[PDB]
Amino acid sequence: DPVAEFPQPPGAARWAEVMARFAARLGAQGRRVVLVTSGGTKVPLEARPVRFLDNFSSGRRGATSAEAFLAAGYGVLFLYRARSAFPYAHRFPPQTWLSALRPSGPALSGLLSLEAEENALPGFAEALRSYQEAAAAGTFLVVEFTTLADYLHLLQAAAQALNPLGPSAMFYLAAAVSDFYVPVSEMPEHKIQSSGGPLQITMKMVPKLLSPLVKDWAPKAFIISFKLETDPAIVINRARKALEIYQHQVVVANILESRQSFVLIVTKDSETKLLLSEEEIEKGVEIEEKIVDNLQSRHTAFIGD
Amino acid sequence: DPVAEFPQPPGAARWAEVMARFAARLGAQGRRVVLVTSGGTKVPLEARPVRFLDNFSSGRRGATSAEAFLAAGYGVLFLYRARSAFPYAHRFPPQTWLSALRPSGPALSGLLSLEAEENALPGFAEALRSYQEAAAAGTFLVVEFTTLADYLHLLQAAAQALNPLGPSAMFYLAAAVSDFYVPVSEMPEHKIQSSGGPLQITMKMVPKLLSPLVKDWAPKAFIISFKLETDPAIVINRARKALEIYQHQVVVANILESRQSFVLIVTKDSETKLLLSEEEIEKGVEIEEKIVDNLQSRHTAFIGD
Ligand SMILES: Nc1ncnc2c1ncn2[C@@H]1O[C@H](COP(=O)(O)OP(=O)(O)NP(=O)(O)O)[C@@H](O)[C@H]1O
Ligand SMILES: Nc1ncnc2c1ncn2[C@@H]1O[C@H](COP(=O)(O)OP(=O)(O)NP(=O)(O)O)[C@@H](O)[C@H]1O
Ligand SMILES: CC(C)(COP(=O)(O)O)[C@@H](O)C(=O)NCCCC(=O)O
Ligand SMILES: CC(C)(COP(=O)(O)O)[C@@H](O)C(=O)NCCCC(=O)O
Ligand SMILES: [Mg+2]
Ligand SMILES: [Mg+2]
Repeated sequence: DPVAEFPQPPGAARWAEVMARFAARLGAQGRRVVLVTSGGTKVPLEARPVRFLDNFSSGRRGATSAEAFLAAGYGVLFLYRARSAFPYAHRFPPQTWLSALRPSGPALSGLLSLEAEENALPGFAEALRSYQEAAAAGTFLVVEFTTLADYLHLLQAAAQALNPLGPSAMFYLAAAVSDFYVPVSEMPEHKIQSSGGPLQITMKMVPKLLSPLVKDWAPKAFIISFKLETDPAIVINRARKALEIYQHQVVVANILESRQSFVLIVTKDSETKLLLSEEEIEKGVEIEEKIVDNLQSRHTAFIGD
Repeated sequence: DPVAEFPQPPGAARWAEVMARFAARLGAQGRRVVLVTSGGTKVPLEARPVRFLDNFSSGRRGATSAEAFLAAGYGVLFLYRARSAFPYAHRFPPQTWLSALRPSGPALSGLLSLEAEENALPGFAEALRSYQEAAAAGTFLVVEFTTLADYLHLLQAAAQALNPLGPSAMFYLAAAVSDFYVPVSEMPEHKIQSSGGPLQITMKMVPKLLSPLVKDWAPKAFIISFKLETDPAIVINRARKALEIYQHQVVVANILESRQSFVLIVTKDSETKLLLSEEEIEKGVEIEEKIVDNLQSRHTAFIGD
């Protein structure tokens, strides 16, 4: 009903079924399942679009969280912005592997052999192994989106898939979702002309689907949202107001500039600081391992009670 | 002067020098040099930005053109949107190589060995080889941008670097450049609130720097622009008007929906259709090889006359 005015992504019915099969198989083994949403959505201004209003998100938080959930034993349904950061691969950009990998001869017997200095691709072998172990166990399903429209439909299909697991399902909503849009009927047909003067656009508020998600689509699930602010004077109050309005369990609050090194875990009655050490930034650890460790422990208590 | 109101990207002075050294070394060997710009720019709406107005461009046209220019003997200065399509690598996304590559043992003597089914990564060895040959010859310099501000400053620094080569330099301007912006003084300081009603924004026209580029920064260079339209009734007229206004040599015209299979090469007095065959889409060829073949031949005639 609120999602009906947005066009469906290609293959939406096929995706919904694939997601339903994934979750039902993992629930049958007794495993917990998390929907990790990651990256930003965009919205068009024209019917044949050449420009988009895009919410900022590299996808690092989501990708790194998916890795940490996989290592903790969860099944992961990874709903992500196409081309944003991908689990295990995101530490090895194109120029790194293009210059490090070298063929060790021509391909013989249908097999290509490659070599690299280990110190040029640190952790590369462990990345390939982790990804391949998850694919083989069937614990990692990837679903791409691009537009706000694609995201809203796929999020509704994922919630339908996870609703049968009751409290064993977790939603980890890290995606940066467009707050404004132009409805299909008010868009010009063709490219906007820059010689036609300043661009004056009014964009309507996107309906906040966290209400129906929590109340109707997945009412028994353990639901975690993120709250992004730029102003440190107001972030706590804004995170608490989110819980009051939407009635879900936890908010992970963060400030744009410090987001890689600090989050605040906010509930209705408490706040917990998670700050990365001097002795932890050296020994390799990422903030997402500490988030996931706090959340899995909370999820255990939620399932048991 | 028109670029002064935009902030400089980090290391702008270091980049300008690196670019100047690249071009001077290639000109000393007698080689032609092309600036390929690729990907889209974005502009912020807030001083601490969480959202951006982004012009659409995958970077495929630019990446594929850089490959074809390298194979034709040019030196290539590749000014590109960070994370958009990268030469040689763009045919092998993360999930393709994550599942295909496997370690053949632990790393011994500091060397990591890997293998893959050749049919899972077709062309992979030839990609590594081409990239490594260009790095070794010093014919390929990569320069990243993200914002409109970063792009405008780096484009001016590249033009300064290529100006000493006179007619042996080519500009191939495929980047999708923001047409509107919000000046530093009219931006709100903090994240815009979605509960505050519809978003109403007026954005000023970005000044068209193709005029000073052609008239002042690189007046002897062979300059090729792109013209993107969505409406096939008007594209030819718009491409001709661009040449009349900016006074450069060639426009590569294209329609959004058919851009992978068709361009029109437009000059002041002629148009040339470049359409990819049935017998060419099978035998592998891309439209950018046919573009580059038409352009290099034109560049020869421009240098000689
Ligand atoms: N502000 C700018 N400075 C430098 N180059 C630009 C700028 N804007 C566009 N370009 C380049 O100019 C060429 C034309 O882009 P295009 O968007 O088709 O036309 P336009 O001149 O921007 N007018 P419009 O159709 O209103 O967008 C392309 O090669 C772009 O890379
Ligand atoms: N329209 C939506 N539908 C579903 N989830 C959303 C939507 N908008 C935001 N979210 C999620 O809601 C949480 C809050 O996002 P955030 O941008 O901090 O607050 P907001 O509710 O959008 N209000 P504001 O601060 O004005 O943007 C995040 O987990 C987002 O993924
Ligand atoms: C800041 C963000 C996007 C993580 O950043 P990144 O994807 O790791 O660059 C994250 O932690 C978060 O706060 N997500 C909710 C964003 C809210 C919105 O604008 O919809
Ligand atoms: C359409 C485009 C961006 C190539 O697309 P893609 O980067 O290959 O997805 C190209 O051929 C082109 O026409 N570039 C000029 C775009 C003009 C603008 O919006 O600034
Ligand atoms: Mg928001
Ligand atoms: Mg334009």
